Amino acid sequence: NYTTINYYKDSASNAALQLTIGNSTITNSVVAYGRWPEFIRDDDQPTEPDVATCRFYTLDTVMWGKESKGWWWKLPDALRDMGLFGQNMYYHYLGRSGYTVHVQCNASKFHQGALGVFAIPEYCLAGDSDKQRYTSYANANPGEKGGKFYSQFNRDTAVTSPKREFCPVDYLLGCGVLLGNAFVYPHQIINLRTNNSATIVLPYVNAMAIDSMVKHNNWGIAILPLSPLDFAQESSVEIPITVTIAPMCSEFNGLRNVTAPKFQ
Amino acid sequence: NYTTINYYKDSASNAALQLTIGNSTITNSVVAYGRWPEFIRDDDQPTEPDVATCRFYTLDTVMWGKESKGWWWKLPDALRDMGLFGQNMYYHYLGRSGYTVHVQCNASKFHQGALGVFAIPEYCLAGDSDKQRYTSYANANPGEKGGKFYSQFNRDTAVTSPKREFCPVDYLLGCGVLLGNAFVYPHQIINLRTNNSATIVLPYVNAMAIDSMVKHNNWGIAILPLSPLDFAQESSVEIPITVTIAPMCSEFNGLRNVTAPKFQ
Amino acid sequence: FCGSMMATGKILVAYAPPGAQPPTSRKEAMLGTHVIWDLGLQSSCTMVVPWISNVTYRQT
Repeated sequence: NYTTINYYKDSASNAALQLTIGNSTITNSVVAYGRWPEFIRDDDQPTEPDVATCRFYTLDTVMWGKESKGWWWKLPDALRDMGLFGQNMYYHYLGRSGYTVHVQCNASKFHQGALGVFAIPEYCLAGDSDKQRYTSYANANPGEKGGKFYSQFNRDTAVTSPKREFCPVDYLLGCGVLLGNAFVYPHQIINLRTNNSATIVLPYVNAMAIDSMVKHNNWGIAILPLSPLDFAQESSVEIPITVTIAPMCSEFNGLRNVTAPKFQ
Repeated sequence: NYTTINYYKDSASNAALQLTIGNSTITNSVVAYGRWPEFIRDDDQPTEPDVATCRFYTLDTVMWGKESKGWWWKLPDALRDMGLFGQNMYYHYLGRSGYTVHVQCNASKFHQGALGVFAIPEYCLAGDSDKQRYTSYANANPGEKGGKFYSQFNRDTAVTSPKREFCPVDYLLGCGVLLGNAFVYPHQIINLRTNNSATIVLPYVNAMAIDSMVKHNNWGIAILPLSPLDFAQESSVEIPITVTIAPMCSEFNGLRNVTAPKFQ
Repeated sequence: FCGSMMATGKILVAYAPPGAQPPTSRKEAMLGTHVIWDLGLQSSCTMVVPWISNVTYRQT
């Protein structure tokens, strides 16, 4: 074989069913990257509410019709005002947690339509102005209500009082990539002719073992209608969509006074 | 010996230094009844914040002078608005906890005076009107501020708008018993010529293993000047007194929506 | 503490991790890490601020 000896001392120089959680119960699931949520490994005492925070919280129901273009949420932003989980978030400097997301949508055998649910790590969205990275904290953290997609890019032509809001586009996924490839991310498809619910399990993903839960969002959830809703020969159709999220294996550290962000 | 046979089947018929807790540190102690706080024995999953609730909270400082007659507080009432302990109290139907009470009062070698600190189980106080047991919930749960004693009984002669307030008397301990016997309860004496602080450890005491923390107070703390304060030949003297309380081995159960009492 | 032997008092020294409003009162400060120091018994106090961070290294 060919001979090789490394000269320098540095390595760089070298040549190259029912699910019950806590006091909540909901009656196949998808695990992101095949990794179940877990606590920090062996390699300041953390606080861990075993059941006061690891349970299912239900968000506000939304309506799906013939003109809906999609919805998106950010985690852990969406759960900032849910029981003691939010209190622990705002009373500590460092936090960590995984999630279990459950999407519910029921219809009849005479309806038709398909929804795509995508879980995206580090889901960064585009703005609505010539200025770059000018979106504000308040607009980037809607909370429980979340946001919506659009079919076109509407530039905010107002220099007097810029809105500083996102302008996602459905077929660009709001980030400049084609929607067809979004299936690279963890995903589920709800087809009304086969099923009525979707489930995803998300572990903690980040470049650090633990990070602030207030200034950084680890996950994004996007729901988009792949096929339009229809029902018999009716002009208008509307059905509800519900989202339920459960924290799992949550840890907090850095206890001090409480944080009170200015949301408008 | 005398002969005896029981006839009936029923038994009744038968003839007869630095202390660190959580993220808090304070630099001899008294244990009430020689019983350290402990969790419920083996004989609905309880929630137990190991460190988010078991730590020292400091109340508002009070002033001791030449005319002060005493102060009193109720537990767990005094800690209803302290961090996550209050949130757990108001988010659960049943609660249990022990306490560690630390009283601080510092002076000089030229001062003189003595304070008596008493921990009383089921500390029931008397009213201020001819009507019996007519005191209101708001007046019976002052909270952090607490209440004060008096040297005489001032009847509330107002039928139009009764105050419905307690009228404790110093030498009657506010309950119709002589103060000299209050040493039957767990107690400490702070004499300015020997020490400057007092410490008591209180276990959970009640007729039930667990009970509501909102409608029932398990402990009362009473501080009374056994000897008047004096300093050299000065007419007026005032010194601060501080109280710090740490919950210990706290359990909660019965999670539902939050309770919001009407305090005035 | 460089006072006289006849002086007495107590102090609270607090450290607060980042993320929230800087403390402006004792009530806010006592919620973070803190130490209580008695001048009369001891003329010197020591407080250890531990390493708590999201990144493994911090910039200078």
